[PDB]
Amino acid sequence: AIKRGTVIDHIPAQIGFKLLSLFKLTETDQRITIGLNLPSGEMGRKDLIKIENTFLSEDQVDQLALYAPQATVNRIDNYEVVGKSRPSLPERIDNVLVCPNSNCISHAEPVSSSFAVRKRANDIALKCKYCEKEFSHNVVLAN
Amino acid sequence: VEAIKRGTVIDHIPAQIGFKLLSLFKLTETDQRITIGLNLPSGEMGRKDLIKIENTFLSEDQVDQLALYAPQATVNRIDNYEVVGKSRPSLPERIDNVLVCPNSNCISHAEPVSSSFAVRKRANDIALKCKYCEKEFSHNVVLAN
Amino acid sequence: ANPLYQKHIISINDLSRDDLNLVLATAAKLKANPQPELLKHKVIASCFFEASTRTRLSFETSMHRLGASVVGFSDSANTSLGKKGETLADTISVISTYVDAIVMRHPQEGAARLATEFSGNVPVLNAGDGSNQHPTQTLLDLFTIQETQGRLDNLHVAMVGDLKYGRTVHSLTQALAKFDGNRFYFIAPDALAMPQYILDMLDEKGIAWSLHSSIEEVMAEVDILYMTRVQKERLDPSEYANVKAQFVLRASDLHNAKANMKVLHPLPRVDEIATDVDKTPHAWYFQQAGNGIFARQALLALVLNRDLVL
Amino acid sequence: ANPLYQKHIISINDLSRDDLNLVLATAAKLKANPQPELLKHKVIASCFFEASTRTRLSFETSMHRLGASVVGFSDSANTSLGKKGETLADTISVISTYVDAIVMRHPQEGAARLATEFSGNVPVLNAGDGSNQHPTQTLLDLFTIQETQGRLDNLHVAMVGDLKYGRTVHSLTQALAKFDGNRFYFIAPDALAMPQYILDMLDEKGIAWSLHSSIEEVMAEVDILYMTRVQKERLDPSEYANVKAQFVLRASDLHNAKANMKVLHPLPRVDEIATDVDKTPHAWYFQQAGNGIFARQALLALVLNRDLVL
Amino acid sequence: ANPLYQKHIISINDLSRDDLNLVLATAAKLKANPQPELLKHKVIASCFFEASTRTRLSFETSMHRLGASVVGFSDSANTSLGKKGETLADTISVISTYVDAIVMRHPQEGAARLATEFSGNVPVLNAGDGSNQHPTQTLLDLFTIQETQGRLDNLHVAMVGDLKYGRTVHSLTQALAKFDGNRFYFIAPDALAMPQYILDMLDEKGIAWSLHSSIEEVMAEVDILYMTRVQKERLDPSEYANVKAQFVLRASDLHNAKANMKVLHPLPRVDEIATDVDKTPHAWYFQQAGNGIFARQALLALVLNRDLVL
Ligand SMILES: Nc1ccn([C@@H]2O[C@H](COP(=O)(O)OP(=O)(O)OP(=O)(O)O)[C@@H](O)[C@H]2O)c(=O)n1
Ligand SMILES: Nc1ccn([C@@H]2O[C@H](COP(=O)(O)OP(=O)(O)OP(=O)(O)O)[C@@H](O)[C@H]2O)c(=O)n1
Ligand SMILES: O=C(O)C[C@H](NC(=O)CP(=O)(O)O)C(=O)O
Ligand SMILES: O=C(O)C[C@H](NC(=O)CP(=O)(O)O)C(=O)O
Ligand SMILES: O=C(O)C[C@H](NC(=O)CP(=O)(O)O)C(=O)O
Ligand SMILES: [Zn+2]
Ligand SMILES: [Zn+2]
Repeated sequence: AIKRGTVIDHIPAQIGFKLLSLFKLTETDQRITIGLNLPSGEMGRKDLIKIENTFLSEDQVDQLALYAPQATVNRIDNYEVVGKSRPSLPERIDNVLVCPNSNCISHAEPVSSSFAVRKRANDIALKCKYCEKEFSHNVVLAN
Repeated sequence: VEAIKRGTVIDHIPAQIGFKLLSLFKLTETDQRITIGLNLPSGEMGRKDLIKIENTFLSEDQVDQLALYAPQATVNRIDNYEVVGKSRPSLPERIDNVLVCPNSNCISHAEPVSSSFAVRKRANDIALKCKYCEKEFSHNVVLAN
Repeated sequence: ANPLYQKHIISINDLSRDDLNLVLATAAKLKANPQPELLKHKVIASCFFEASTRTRLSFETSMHRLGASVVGFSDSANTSLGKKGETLADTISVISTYVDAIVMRHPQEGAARLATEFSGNVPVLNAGDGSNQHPTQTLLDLFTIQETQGRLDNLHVAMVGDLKYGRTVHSLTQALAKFDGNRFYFIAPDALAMPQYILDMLDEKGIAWSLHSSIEEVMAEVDILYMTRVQKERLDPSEYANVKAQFVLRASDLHNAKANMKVLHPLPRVDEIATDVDKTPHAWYFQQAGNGIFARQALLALVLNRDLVL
Repeated sequence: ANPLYQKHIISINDLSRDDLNLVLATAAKLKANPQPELLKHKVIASCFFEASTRTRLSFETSMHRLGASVVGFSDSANTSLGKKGETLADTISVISTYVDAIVMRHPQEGAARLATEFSGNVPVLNAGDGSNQHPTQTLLDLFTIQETQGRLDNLHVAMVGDLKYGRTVHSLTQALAKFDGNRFYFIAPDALAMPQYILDMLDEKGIAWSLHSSIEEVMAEVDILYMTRVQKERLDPSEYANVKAQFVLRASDLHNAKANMKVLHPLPRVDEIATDVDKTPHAWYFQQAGNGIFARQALLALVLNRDLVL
Repeated sequence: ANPLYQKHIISINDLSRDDLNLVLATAAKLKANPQPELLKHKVIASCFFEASTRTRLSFETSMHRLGASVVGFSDSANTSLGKKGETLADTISVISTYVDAIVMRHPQEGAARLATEFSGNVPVLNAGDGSNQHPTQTLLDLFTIQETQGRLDNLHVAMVGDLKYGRTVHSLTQALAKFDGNRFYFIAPDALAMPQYILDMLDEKGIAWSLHSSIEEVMAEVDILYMTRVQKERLDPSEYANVKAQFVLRASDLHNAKANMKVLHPLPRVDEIATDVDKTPHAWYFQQAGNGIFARQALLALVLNRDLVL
């Protein structure tokens, strides 16, 4: 158990390591604990990331809803969970994604990528601000 | 961080190296239970990284590959909860597969072969000589895949 | 100020039915009663990074008919973007310090939208961005349909040819779907079908559409037969089997057409419309072209003037 | 079997002083007493993926002098690698089922080494791989230095021009460093300097070398002045300042040259050696080229014939 | 004289089962007991008007193994046909006054047949004519199927890839159809299907064949999986959707393959066979290529030497 910081729980197997990379989580001096392929009651196998004295940026929380929808973000102070929730899905995602339309202007020019995210069971939809094309987030994750 | 019954514990990894080891040698591409502590107190190093991989073992060669990033690490081999083997990485003769030759005109980039470099100590740095093009480089400028 | 004053005109998706009606009403008025000094003292940039005959020339003619001056280029090869490595962002950043509006066509999707991010208070009018949108084509298309049909609702509209890469039909379908009870017939090669996002839009609004492998299937039903060119400069080499027009309209295919049916085509045509069609009463693609003048004048007047009185 | 029987000949760095001496001893013997049928019933591939006059033609001539047949190509454009997208690996995999040895020159460093990994039991002889190695040049070079100087040790050797990209000097320096007491002068533009891996090797063996900015500085003490061409086809555009030869040798620069001194050049030369040098008694680059026959005959004999020649 | 003495070898459709068996019997004999002087005093033209690695080099190697000399060209660009406008007919008319046989590959179908009409008494051997025939590929293919399967009848043979333009499968299918009880599976994109004249021939002989959309469908029953390259240099632009290999064989697809099954490919391959197949025991395309020597030695011997070899 940790005193203060974040525990990202119920991460799908083979996703925990990806999160470490993308959110640059290990680029800190703060103590970190990681469990990969842990046994899970509701999931069977899970990944788990603990980061002391550290909280996810608003950006990272938004990005988490895409990569790991059913994951659990626990906020912790004085050894207690003072905040527990799945990451709130945003309607817009900037910077991190790459439009799969190869003739999109956003590849050649100094602008930040931007997608209108639309939760759409099953696959969540991403519409590019520039080319106006829409894609499954399964396809957009091919950055 | 918690003891394991069977597998490998890579202990005394320098800070900021643990993640590099996981990325480079693809240690997390498995279904075995892995446990990692980053920025743990050492009282020997100040700060250390620690990687535990269950039901998984590393040969002398695989252990030696670590020498380029964690030359003074300790690799513990574990069975029925006991440390049955401790070894320290020694510098390998070669580094294959994981690195990319920085010479753009090297044949290794266009053809179905695996990368390969001879390893040697130069002036307190590590020099890498490509098996194919025979050009030599500081290990710093030889990128990973 | 009028609802379009100082607005960017990028995508039909950003315009309402009332917006489109306003341009059409304004276009009808300017056609009936010219305003040669409406845009006096305006200088407008005409920036075409991609080939054009109708869109550039009608746009520039429109500017002159309203008394504005024109600067720009019909090719990017002699701009600093063409020879000195300049980004499009920077290009727009400087040109928008010179002019009162920017008309732009460009080979990539999104170029116009991007321009709006560097053009500050200077409005950008999208003359075509890759295979995405072509708003002013839709404006003159609507104007033409209205003129010949007396209405923009309860129409039977066939769109034929390259629907995938046809920015013309992307904009037109979205516009007609803002009106009531229109019905669509899509006649296209499988490889060049109307994109799914257009279809989904039609579904959400409860608009009827269907696919057909022949013009004759629907000739007797249609009020508007909208023909398109295969956009060969847009095709992936894998799609090269579709370079030739699959559907070829000839004068004899019109024998069972409704008397008041019009054949439209944003042009240029290659072979998808035979020249023997030109003399039939159904041919209206050149009159359609002509209407680009009044639609584009209308759009320019509304964007650059707070209020018009006519 | 002789030590070189069925061996790949890829890099001088792989050979010992004993190997080099064996080639030269065999060269002397075949020159004195030709053996026109030694490689009777061999068929050898001559595969050049970049330009050559001397290396390919002397190699092929040497094969014929020993009675072997020759198949291959002098450019890749009409191989299946050139037109159908085949890898070098598959190219070697099939050619190695036809022939008794493969001689190859290639524009990418490491190509010969790679070929050895697909050639099975068929020896690969490196006629040059990018800016890396040129072992048979070194063999004929050594033969020529030996002929003209009477020895291969305790020599003063200057190397001039493009040392960075000269596969010739990479191989020759490594080779001369295997003999005792040789001293090197490197005369090169800074951008085209002798690579560090070569310099390190010299240091490690305790061999003296120094850099010089002119030829005249060392003319009085050199036994061998090894001139080189700027390898313009290997230069990055960032290095185009050095395309023109920085050091031009003329007949008048030879005033203070030792009587025994020979001017060598692996060739082709551009202007780094003026034509007026040709008639001087120090000019030996054409003689050097002719020695390629004896060195290359010797190497083929040693690789393809199990017994030492007599 | 043996039945093939002085015969043109243009099309498998012109040869009988007996002819094919004669070549294979002769190939076996020469492989077991080489005859290095059999074609001593022959000079043979090797004339390639399109790219080749295997066919040209194995043919030339075979000529040298039998003691014949070789003249020719590996591309037409520096012939008088290439630069002075000469017809193929006049080219053959003069070359046939020099040499004892002509081996030719050409990008137009029917070129070898035409050559026979101008070559007088000089035999023409077709090394490939456009997308038509490739008889010597078929000979080495048959030799390889025989070596690995122990027979040429009652086999299950799948052919995969570009069947429309593969001269290889045109010739091989016609050849295998001359033996009894073989069954064919054709796995091809619809646009590149096996031509009707081949299918008709199978029907007429009562030979079973079927079309399949996957390799896995037939993997469990095939003795020979004959993979092919998409002949991109022969495709009409209308067929560019098929440039990329539609069927990719990997090591894992071989789980249910019979133990005796061999994977063949006339080569070069692009990606239709993954490199991981190379190490599996079913991979036999390099062995196949090496068999070209024995088949082509046999054919030259039979055509140029009146007696049967022993
Ligand atoms: N001081 C603490 C408290 C909690 N945790 C971690 O936070 C996660 C969730 O905390 P908790 O609500 O106490 O556990 P659960 O009841 O199992 O929550 P859930 O139902 O979401 O699994 C657990 O992995 C726990 O190890 C921690 O690392 N440090
Ligand atoms: N069943 C076990 C046994 C050991 N360990 C780990 O293996 C490492 C070394 O084991 P051990 O020799 O018992 O500890 P030390 O004496 O501290 O070894 P060293 O001096 O090399 O640090 C420690 O990180 C310990 O946590 C483990 O995870 N599970
Ligand atoms: O090019 C087409 O076929 C349709 C359409 N055509 C036009 O706008 C007419 P123009 O290119 O002559 O200005 C377009 O999208 O550019
Ligand atoms: O090209 C040079 O300058 C030196 C050297 N030259 C030769 O080998 C002579 P050639 O290219 O005519 O065979 C080489 O590395 O290729
Ligand atoms: O090209 C092919 O894919 C098959 C076949 N290939 C060969 O004959 C081998 P090569 O072209 O190297 O002589 C051909 O028809 O030319
Ligand atoms: Zn986009
Ligand atoms: Zn390299």
